[PDB]
Amino acid sequence: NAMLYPVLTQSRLLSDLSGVWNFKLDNGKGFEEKWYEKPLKDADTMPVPASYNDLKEGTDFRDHYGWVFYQRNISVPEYVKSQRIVLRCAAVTHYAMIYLNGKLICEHKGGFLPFEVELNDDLQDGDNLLTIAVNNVIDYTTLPVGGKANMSDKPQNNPNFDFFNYCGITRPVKIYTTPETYINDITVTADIDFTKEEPSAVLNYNVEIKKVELFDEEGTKLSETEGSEGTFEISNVRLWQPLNAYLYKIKVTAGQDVYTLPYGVRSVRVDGTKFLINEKPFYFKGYGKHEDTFPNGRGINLPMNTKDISIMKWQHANSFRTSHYPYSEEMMRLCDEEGIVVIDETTAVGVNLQFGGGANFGGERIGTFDKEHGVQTQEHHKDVIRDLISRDKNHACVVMWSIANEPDSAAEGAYDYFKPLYDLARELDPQKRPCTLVSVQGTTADTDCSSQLSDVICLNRYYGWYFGGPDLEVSETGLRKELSDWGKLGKPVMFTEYGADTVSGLHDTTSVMYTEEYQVEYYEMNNKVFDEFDFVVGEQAWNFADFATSQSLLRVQGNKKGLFTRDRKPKMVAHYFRNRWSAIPEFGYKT
Amino acid sequence: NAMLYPVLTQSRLLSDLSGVWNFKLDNGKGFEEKWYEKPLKDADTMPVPASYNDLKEGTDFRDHYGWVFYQRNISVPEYVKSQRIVLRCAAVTHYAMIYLNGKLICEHKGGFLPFEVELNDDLQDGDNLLTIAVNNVIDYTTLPVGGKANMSDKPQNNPNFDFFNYCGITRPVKIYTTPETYINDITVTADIDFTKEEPSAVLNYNVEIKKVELFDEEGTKLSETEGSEGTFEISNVRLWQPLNAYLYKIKVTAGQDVYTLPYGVRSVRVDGTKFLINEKPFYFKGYGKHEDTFPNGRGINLPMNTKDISIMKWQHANSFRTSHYPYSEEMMRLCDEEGIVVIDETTAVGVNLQFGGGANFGGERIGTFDKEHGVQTQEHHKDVIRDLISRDKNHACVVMWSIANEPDSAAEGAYDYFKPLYDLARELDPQKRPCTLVSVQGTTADTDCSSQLSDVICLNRYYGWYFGGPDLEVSETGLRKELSDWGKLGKPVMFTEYGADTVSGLHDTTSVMYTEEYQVEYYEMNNKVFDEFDFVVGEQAWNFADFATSQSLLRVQGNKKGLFTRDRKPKMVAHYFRNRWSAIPEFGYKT
Amino acid sequence: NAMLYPVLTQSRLLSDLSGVWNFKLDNGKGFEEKWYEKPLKDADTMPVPASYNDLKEGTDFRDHYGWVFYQRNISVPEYVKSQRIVLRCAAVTHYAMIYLNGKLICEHKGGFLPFEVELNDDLQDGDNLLTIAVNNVIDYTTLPVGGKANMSDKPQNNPNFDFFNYCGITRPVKIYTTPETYINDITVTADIDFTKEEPSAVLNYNVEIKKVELFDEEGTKLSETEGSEGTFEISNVRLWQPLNAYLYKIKVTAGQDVYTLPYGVRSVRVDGTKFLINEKPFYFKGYGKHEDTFPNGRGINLPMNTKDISIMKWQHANSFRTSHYPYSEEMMRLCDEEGIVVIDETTAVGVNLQFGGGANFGGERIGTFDKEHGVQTQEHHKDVIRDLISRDKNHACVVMWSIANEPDSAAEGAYDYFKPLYDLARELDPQKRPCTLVSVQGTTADTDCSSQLSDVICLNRYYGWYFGGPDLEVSETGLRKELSDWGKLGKPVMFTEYGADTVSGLHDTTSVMYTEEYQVEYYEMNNKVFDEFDFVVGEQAWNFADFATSQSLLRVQGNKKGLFTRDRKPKMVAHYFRNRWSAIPEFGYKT
Ligand SMILES: O=C(O)[C@H]1O[C@@H](N2CCN(C3=Nc4ccccc4Sc4ccccc43)CC2)[C@H](O)[C@@H](O)[C@@H]1O
Ligand SMILES: O=C(O)[C@H]1O[C@@H](N2CCN(C3=Nc4ccccc4Sc4ccccc43)CC2)[C@H](O)[C@@H](O)[C@@H]1O
Ligand SMILES: O=C(O)[C@H]1O[C@@H](N2CCN(C3=Nc4ccccc4Sc4ccccc43)CC2)[C@H](O)[C@@H](O)[C@@H]1O
Repeated sequence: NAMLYPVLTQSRLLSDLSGVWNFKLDNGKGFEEKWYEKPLKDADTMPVPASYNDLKEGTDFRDHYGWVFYQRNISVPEYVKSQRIVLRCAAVTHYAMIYLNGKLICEHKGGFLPFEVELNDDLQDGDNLLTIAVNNVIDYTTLPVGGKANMSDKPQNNPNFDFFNYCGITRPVKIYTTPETYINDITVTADIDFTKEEPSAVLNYNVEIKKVELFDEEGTKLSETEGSEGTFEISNVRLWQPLNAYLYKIKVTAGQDVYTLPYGVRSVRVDGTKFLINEKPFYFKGYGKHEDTFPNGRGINLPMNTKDISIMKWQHANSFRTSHYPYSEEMMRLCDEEGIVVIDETTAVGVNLQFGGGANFGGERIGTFDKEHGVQTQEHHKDVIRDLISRDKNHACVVMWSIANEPDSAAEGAYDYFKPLYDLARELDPQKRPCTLVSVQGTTADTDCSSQLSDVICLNRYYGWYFGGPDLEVSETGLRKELSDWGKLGKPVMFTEYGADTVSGLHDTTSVMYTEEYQVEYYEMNNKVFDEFDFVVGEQAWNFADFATSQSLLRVQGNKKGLFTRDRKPKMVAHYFRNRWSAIPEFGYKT
Repeated sequence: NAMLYPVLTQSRLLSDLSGVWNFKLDNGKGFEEKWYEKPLKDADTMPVPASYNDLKEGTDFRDHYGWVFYQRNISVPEYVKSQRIVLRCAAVTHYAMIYLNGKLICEHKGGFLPFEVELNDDLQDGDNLLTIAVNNVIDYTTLPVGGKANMSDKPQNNPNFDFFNYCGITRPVKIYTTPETYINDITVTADIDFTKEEPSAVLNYNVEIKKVELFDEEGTKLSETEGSEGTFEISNVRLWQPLNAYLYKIKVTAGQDVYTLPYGVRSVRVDGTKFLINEKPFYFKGYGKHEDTFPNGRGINLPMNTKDISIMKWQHANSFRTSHYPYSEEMMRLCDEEGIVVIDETTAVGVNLQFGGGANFGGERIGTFDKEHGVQTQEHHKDVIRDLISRDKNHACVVMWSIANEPDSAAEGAYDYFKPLYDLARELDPQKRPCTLVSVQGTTADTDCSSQLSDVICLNRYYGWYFGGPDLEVSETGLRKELSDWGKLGKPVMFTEYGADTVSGLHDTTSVMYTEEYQVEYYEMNNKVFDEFDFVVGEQAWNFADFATSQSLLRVQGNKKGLFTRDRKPKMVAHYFRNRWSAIPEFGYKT
Repeated sequence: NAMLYPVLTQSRLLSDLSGVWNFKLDNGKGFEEKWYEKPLKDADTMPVPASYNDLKEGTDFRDHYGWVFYQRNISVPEYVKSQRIVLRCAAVTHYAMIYLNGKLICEHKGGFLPFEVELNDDLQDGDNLLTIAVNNVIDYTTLPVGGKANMSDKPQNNPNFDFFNYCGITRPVKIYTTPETYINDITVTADIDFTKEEPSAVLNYNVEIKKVELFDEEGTKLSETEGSEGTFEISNVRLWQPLNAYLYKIKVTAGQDVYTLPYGVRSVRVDGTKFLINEKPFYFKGYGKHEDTFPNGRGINLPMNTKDISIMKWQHANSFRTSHYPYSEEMMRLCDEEGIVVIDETTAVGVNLQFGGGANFGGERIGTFDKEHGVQTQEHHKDVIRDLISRDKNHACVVMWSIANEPDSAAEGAYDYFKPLYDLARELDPQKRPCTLVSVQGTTADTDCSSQLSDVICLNRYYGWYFGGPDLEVSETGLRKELSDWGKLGKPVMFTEYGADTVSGLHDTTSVMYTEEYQVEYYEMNNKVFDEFDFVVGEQAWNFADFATSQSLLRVQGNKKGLFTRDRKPKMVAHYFRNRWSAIPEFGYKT
């Protein structure tokens, strides 16, 4: 349910278990021989946190099918078993199974959101053998979704999505402590009064448990209130803004336990064809990104996180989307301090069995939401919407939720699949932030169950690449026509993906596809049409940087639609966008 | 003096402070306004650990001169002030100044070796403001050495060495605990009896403090001895080998404190023209490397550390040198588990004022060891040899010490400068491992104070690049002649650097410098001559991968002598070496 | 003396001998064995026209020293010996020696200008063995100048200039015919009357020999005059313009011989700080180029010539300079039709013994114009100014003459060396077009013998590369100061070279030298200062495209200062200039 970001507290420790662990690829005989009971024989080395896929050589290791075993000796002091000892796994991709001294203690499905387990009971005295087994198999029951081919009898994951299936202990595995009665969750909303020309705010609060002090940026304490629930009143409040963050601090002392949380006071609501942040008409400038670096894979990369942010501010972007899964907690906290607008997105990519040849049962092609042969994820999909919104509910950076990336949202079953999730999203988000789903090419205003369920229309369109390339003038005609029609909903339309594979170094004065000149022309065509429609409130390119995918004829050593290379070096287009975004403000570009 | 690697212990905590800290570049008014007393106003963000140089945009930030301020709120629990609270800085580059709540508590010179401070006294109750200031200025008093030009009035570091002056909190800043009477140091040597065809060993031990148990790889406990000093006897001992490591474990319980250490039992001594590991004739296959990745700078990179090791084993290398500074503790422990031969090297690069135009006092060119105007580092140089050997004395991977890289070792003052350091190196190394210094081009057997002080001759030669390029046949003649002469010392000769700048992607059937074909021909010429001399016991290419340097006409976006690119992608030469090293064994290549 | 471009004529044939000839590298015994008498034994193949250097593999072939032998069987019909049979060598680099059936018939020094020989006498009946020997040795007697090192006993050319010493039959070797009394030369000037708002012109003419008809573009015949000398009067004349050429045709029928010549009527004179084409204030937009393509070397490349022109018009350039030698006749005729302003430049590069360490006779460093040990080229230098101006005197494209590229023009002897050449240049150019010399970095207004001899000041400056790089702000200060001072001559100043080596593909958001971002910043800095001075009338970047040079540490597989790669693919800077030159007109940018 509730996962608070572990951070050093007068009440709580925090011991990062990150390092080189023992590691062994599982064969068929891994569990049969209960490798978790005894130290791993003939073991290899593996850093944690990290995707393991690129950290050893050979295709058989990169493309491994199934389980791997991590193992590390753990040891707490007796003088601290007094407090309760929690194990927090920031993320294990995809499915984890945690053993201690040989006994199962936790299982988790879902490889991109945190989970924890309590250790006091089975935590012995001395060096205990911690073993985490990680499974990477994807299918019709996982988010993301594994298919049966590219989007031999040798078992083989086949992603129904266009990124590499990086797995392992993606994010840090820490340990922290907690008074036996402790702060378990905290929720903070903000009603802002833009009536006073010098606006002020009142901050609802509540603390779940099983004394509240407010400070400003510099540590200036300002007010205090007692108890579980209550309120705060701030006048001349410093509003969190895009590219101009301000974080108040919040100290919740309750019993022998105290936790601090940064918070930004910020308004967001949609109003006709206008996305309004602090009651001003916003325009998204940014991109769809990945957690993808070398050689960490999906592994958390704090230096790259900061370098990416620096490149955004250098480029005059203001937002990105957590395509196609929730990002690290550290990244979220970082865009809080840095003032980056996030579109927080779930792991629900590949809910769409039209990709490739799909799957044919009884010779008949199976539809996405066929209830016997199609996707079997809505239960898991709901837990994801639950854990995600619980984890990130307080981040001022989060301005909206993306429930799915390119689902078969114009097919039979789609509305009935997505309605309970949209409902759960608006039910659980204390700030009632707008929800959306990113619509695959092919859908229309009429046919897209997004046209009703979603507060904002988010399109992934590829006119001038997949559709119309290399003829950019013909493709522009296509883009205007489809874009016009979307205006008939009187909702905000924004593009969450559009791009063109571009191999850094390829050029021609008379451009062809894959060259840097073509990439720039492609975006000039699209951006020209975007500017013609005052209900278009955002442009986010795909992708921020080149990233790794499964191999196919259509993937030139990964996805090459980045504006920057995988090591964040600009392509010519990166300087095109920097110059365009320099003349487009965060607020009032449309009005 | 003694720095043991902090790791979770039944007796000791370990709380990694790594994360995004507050950060501010210092102007002239930083200390005058005592920024350490109050939280940093108008502050920026910066991950730790990491070099800060590449993590924000703009030359003024990359090329910053002077101080920067890191700042993080810290907080321990009262239920633990019982134990002593230590702050361990794995490395701060170059000069650190640690404040707590506004009061100085530690200073350190030397940016590549660990130091600690005790916190109990000034560690208050609640959230304490931790501030670390970092200085990057280099000169004639620092190791490495800063010069006065490339190797305006605007203050400017000018490295007297060919890598970029990456600074910041390079390595992790952790906190661990310790019973008020604790294990402060541990030393373990090994006398091995190769008389028994099934060799066995006795392991001297000693514990400095202010119960010893032995286990094997799997945790099998084998023996026990009590007290500070003592011994162990192992028969049919499993010897740590190159590319075939075996680590025993060692559990030292003393009082309420217990620490475990991995140890590999291994022999090393030189014998005429033979470098002998476990009394067998070794041959170094590997490279000189850097701690250099993007965007971490010199910052510790555990995933790359493991990926590098995988590439070595893939390439059939067996060794590298910590050019030109001690590497992270984690890396050292890793080559212990992985069986990689290390040449542990100090920060003593640029002890050589002949680089560039040098410096001219009174119009006369200043010699390196001029006692009034030359280098002023021998005092610091000794502390480095002290801290380094103390830190890494137990690593089986360490096979030798490099006291300096390319000092002016054929100049007046050189012997008198290096003798006390060589002496201190052999005095302090409990295993009496061979010592050397890496000799710059130009020195001869006759003129090099290395010919007497050093157990092994380590050459950085560039015949076919700087010297003779592009004429490889003329250059080969030069290399044979100089290499012949070195054979007259009857000592082991090995090359620690040789290479050719190569821009990945450049090619010609008829090669020119900077192409991949030239790089391969260059190494074919050199390697041919190396094979002609049975006293040559090692080949280590410069460099393992492309890395960043200061800008100059001669540096094509860094140093391009890597066999791999900065993101570890092979150049054609990498496959040349893989194929050559496949047919060269670790032992008996020479005999 | 006079070389008219051979073209099919009712009076004259033209048989192109271009093809695969026999070819043999000369060893020491080539002439001793009179290989020219008998067909080449053990011969190789070689296309003509072409530089031979890159057309076979191996450094010994590329870096060959001395002579090579071309050989082709020739054969004319008897029914045509009636007319006189001429052999025209468009260019042989450097020194040629033409044999026929074994007998010497011609010698030529100078590898970039046409020469001919008459064949009737020694032209037998049947298949005659034509043999051309080509020498590539350069030294203090050749233009360009060969030095004694980079700018073993094994003989070796060492260019005193920064391009590769490509040699062979660079340009076509044709045969044409001629009535025994024939048109040998033609000269046409134009006095233009800009008094009439609808300007008109009178065209002086003269024909040297040993009927004149005028047509317009479409073949419209307009007027006629008889005899050797005479005149033409044209009203409402269509003026040849930059980027808007108009070529009249001219049919000179004299006896049994008739030749046609295209001509553009165009005015050029300098007036204070103004370069005036057709009495309007011109501004050069373009570059310094090379005749350099793969694999032709310096060999003529008509398709690239046209592709280059297309790229100029695409980029909005209007001019280039024939750095550093006269280009092909075909190229000149092409910029006539295309309206490209040419700066016609001689082979006089490397008249400057300060490059490198120079040469030291008697231990004393030899000055450039030292009359016993220095350059010995002024005699040859005059013949070059003679042949060049004779060849290209009628090309409307030629707007100016460059007598030398970067001579030691601020040294003792310089004025006395250049005065007789400047004089000869103005004496021989019927149109009295302005003359200049391109000034190496280091010279000033005061010290440059160009400040007096030259009508226009042409600078090769590298502030922000060689001088000041990577500090572009410091370098800009330097450039303004030197540029200011040049304004004190009240003459037109233009830059004929400025640039920065840039390896296509290298990038950083925070730029370093050799990246594409640095190249663009470099030109932004320079171009900013150029715009501050209304006496600056031209910007020509070095270079149009990457080109081949001798190997050295400072040459990353050739010269990388091109805006385009060697295969004419744009670097990012090419699009920077295209966008800047789009807003700068050909006329009136300054006024
Ligand atoms: O274009 C992109 O790279 C991004 O856009 C979207 N895909 C969704 C699917 N479709 C096409 N893609 C793929 C993807 C993987 C392998 C092969 C293809 S063949 C193809 C052929 C014609 C038209 C379309 C496709 C559109 C692109 C995803 O949301 C995002 O994951 C992906 O990265
Ligand atoms: O060649 C390498 O890249 C490595 O080898 C060694 N240097 C030592 C010095 N010298 C030359 N170098 C440099 C280095 C930096 C800037 C400029 C130069 S100009 C030069 C010109 C002619 C001969 C030699 C040089 C040899 C190389 C160092 O030990 C190691 O730090 C360095 O990385
Ligand atoms: O920069 C360019 O590439 C062009 O500009 C001009 N040279 C003239 C000489 N000098 C430098 N050059 C060279 C050239 C060849 C080899 C090595 C060098 S080291 C150097 C070091 C510091 C300052 C200058 C130089 C200026 C550049 C020529 O006119 C043109 O031939 C050449 O191509």
